[PDB]
Amino acid sequence: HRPVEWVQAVVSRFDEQLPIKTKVSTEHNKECLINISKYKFSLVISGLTTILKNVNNMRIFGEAAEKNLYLSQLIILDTLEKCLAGQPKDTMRLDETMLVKQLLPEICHFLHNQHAAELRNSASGVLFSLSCNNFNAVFSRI
Amino acid sequence: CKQMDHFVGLNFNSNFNFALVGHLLKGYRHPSPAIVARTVRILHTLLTLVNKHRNCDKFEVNTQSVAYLAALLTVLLDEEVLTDPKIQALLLTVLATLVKYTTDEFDQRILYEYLAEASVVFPKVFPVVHNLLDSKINTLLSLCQDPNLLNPIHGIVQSVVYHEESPPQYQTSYLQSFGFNGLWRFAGPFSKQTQIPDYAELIVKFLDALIDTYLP
Repeated sequence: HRPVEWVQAVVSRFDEQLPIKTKVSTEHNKECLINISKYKFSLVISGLTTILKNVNNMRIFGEAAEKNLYLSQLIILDTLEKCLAGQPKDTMRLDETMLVKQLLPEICHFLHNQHAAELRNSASGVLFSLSCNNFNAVFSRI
Repeated sequence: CKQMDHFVGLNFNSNFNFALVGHLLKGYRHPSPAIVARTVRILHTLLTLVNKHRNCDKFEVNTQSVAYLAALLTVLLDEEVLTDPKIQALLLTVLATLVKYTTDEFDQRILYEYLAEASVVFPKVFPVVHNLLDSKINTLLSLCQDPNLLNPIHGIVQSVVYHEESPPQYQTSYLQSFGFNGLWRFAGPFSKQTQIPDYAELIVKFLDALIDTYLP
């Protein structure tokens, strides 16, 4: 259990492989995150969403913003794509737990300059993959 | 001779053949490579004799000859030849001890392949040694950059996280149960304290036993 906590070290390795914070190791790390997310799902998505919230709140002044944020948002979002399409298919209810922590970053994404447009497609695909299960939470909010 | 097996933690009565291998495991940690060559010569000569007990079983896997092959795989794992819970745990401890102290990358990879094979093959006894390589795997996942090295590590992690959901029927303390605790203690590096330990006092009585039975 507590030796199996290596998944958090995998999350931290994914942080060190972020462009804002060897590429074969990044590919193997991403593939392992997707492979773990089939069986153990909540820890992987919780870690990745803490990552995306952190990437949202850092480093605005540099050009490192407009290039590394631009790449890293696609990296986090397509890992979320392959995680949600890795067939969890169980509710594990989490209606106000983590999905509420999902949707405010999501409307932070597609609430509203040149770099935004293809991020909107990836966020829309993320919502498309996400709303295959638990329609009731977003229905109650809407 | 009961009392020394309590302190060194290797019981000859529990398993002779694995305990002699566990005694010879510190020969790989010798500073002299000639001693290592003598150690593997001992392992080969013991292998020839334990296969000479059987009929023409030299370099084929059977239970009375598994452990030497473990000690020889640095320089398979059939479930039906042995069918025993203790022997899988003992061989897995032997492999993990051969992992933790060696720093050779080729030996690390050739042991991680057999280890990830054993993770899929034997999930029921795999949480026994799990804390022993917990010290290695945490650094390996964070720092190492060789995909050939990490792929058996990755397979080990996927095998552990898939089969974690069962309660541990064989945990880490199971080694303490049948009197073979501290195999990692004996196979470690030399202490360089150059101090004789306490239990050697008991060994003194061991020697003064033997004389009283053997000259007259």
